[PDB]
Amino acid sequence: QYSPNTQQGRTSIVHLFEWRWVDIALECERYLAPKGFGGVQVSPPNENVAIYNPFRPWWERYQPVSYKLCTRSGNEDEFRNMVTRCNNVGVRIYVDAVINHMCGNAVSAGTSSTCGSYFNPGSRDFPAVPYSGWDFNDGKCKTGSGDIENYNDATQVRDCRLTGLLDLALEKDYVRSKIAEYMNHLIDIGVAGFRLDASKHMWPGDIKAILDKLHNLNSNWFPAGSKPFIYQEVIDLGGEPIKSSDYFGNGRVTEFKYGAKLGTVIRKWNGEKMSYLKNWGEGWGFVPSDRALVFVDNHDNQRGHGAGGASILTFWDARLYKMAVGFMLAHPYGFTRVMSSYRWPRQFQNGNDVNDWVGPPNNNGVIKEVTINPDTTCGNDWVCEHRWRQIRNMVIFRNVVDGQPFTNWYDNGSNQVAFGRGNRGFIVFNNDDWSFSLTLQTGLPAGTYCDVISGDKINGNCTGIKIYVSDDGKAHFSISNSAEDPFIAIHAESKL
Ligand SMILES: CO[C@H]1[C@H](O)[C@@H](O)[C@@H](O[C@H]2[C@H](O)[C@@H](O)[C@@H](O[C@H]3[C@H](O)[C@@H](O)/C(=N/O)N[C@@H]3CO)O[C@@H]2CO)O[C@@H]1CO
Ligand SMILES: *[C@@H]1O[C@H](CO)[C@@H](O)[C@H](O)[C@H]1NC(C)=O
Ligand SMILES: [Ca+2]
Ligand SMILES: [Cl-]
Repeated sequence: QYSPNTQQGRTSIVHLFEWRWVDIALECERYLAPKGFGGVQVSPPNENVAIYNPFRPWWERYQPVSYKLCTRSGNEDEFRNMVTRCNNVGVRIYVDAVINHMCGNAVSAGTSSTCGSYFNPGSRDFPAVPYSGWDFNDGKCKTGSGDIENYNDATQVRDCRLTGLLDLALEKDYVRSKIAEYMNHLIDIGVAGFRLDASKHMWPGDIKAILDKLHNLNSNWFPAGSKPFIYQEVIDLGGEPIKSSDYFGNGRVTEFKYGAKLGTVIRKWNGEKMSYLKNWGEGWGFVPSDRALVFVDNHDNQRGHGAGGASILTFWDARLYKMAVGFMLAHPYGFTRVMSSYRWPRQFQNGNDVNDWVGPPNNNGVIKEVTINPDTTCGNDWVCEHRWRQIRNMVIFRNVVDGQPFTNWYDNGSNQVAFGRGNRGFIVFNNDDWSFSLTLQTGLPAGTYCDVISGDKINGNCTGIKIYVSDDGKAHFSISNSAEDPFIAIHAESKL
């Protein structure tokens, strides 16, 4: 479960949210491979309901119709082409597996699906799988509505419909088998692992039973006996009976407390300050590092659709976002996932975004290609956070310091902190409303290092800030609170 199966040295995966297969494949070859990214989490590759009201919202992909690899991102041939091209370049693919449910019970019957498959939610008929009434929890769920109504009852959270979504009877070997058939088809294609959507809504034992039916990774790309990477999405902010710890026997779990807390800290809410990050990790009530999948924001909470609150930092908060991501990437806790999104017309009304449903950039419903600008940014409204110099260099920073311990922590008792990773890297943050100018112990060998936040090491020179480490590991750092990026990061590979 617990190993990403990334190519030794690569320590992060990027969520290319709503990206088409052809675009990801190209991205693997032209960027992800050279820039050292470990892998890519793709949007659900299985056929979903085509929702026209509202117009093709991103969430329509979380409403399965069948397991055919046929979506707005592409067909099976295009999917396999992507997985092959990415794998050949040492970049892995992780599937967002929507296996807890099919579509909303209120969806009209017909062929309004991404591959034209017929389906009848009212009669529990999904002939493309095939699933029937006997494959759903309608008779198992004990709530008066048939939907999840109270999260204090761990049973209904698993047996009832999540927001009306037809709940599959995962206890049945047949259902478990159909899911494994889908997942094994993906594995044999070359996928390295999966994001198990809505795992909180599935019994740990049912997930286990499904996992027991999965093959090992494709032996053409991975060593024999490689088990697929499994990260279960379990939204657990505490306060509820269901604990993500119940799922440790299956693989890793998403640690949503990570981004929720990091956001409150960086935004300085409730008296929170960066100096408190000294004991970041399990010390904050987080799951064990080796069982955590961390991220600042995800596809849900970046638009207020999951959990984390208004504290979640997103690309909209570029400056603070870059700092949060940088902290995350520098800190040894958990396996890191970088978000990559698309811009949408956020329109807040009475405290909520009325356009939180808006799907990816499109022309009449057809997702737009990802275009690359000369400055390496993306066009067509794709944000491409993973391409931002500050984020991309921190992804590399993580690879360079991999395995090194958390050391040489410094803090001013307020919001100016710093720490290193063994003798391979050092990072400094200034989130106070005043300047930071001080000599700190870096733990790095003497020399001149390029700050990878403000610049890059190119042709034996630094394009941005330069840091001079003395013979007794010390270096002077100066960061104004008005600096473009109020943080500096240096490592073994940015040394001149
Ligand atoms: C009547 O309820 C409707 C809702 O109003 C409508 O917004 C939508 O619900 C949307 C919901 O708002 C979205 O955040 C998203 O919700 C999914 C999240 O993206 C995903 O990360 C998740 N993790 O547990 N669980 C959800 C199911 O996979 O996908 C569902 C299904 O598309 O479909 C429901 C059923 O038709
Ligand atoms: C670094 O840049 C300077 C000019 O600013 C140049 O003299 C020097 O040769 C460059 N170093 C390398 C290794 O190219
Ligand atoms: Ca369920
Ligand atoms: Cl997630």
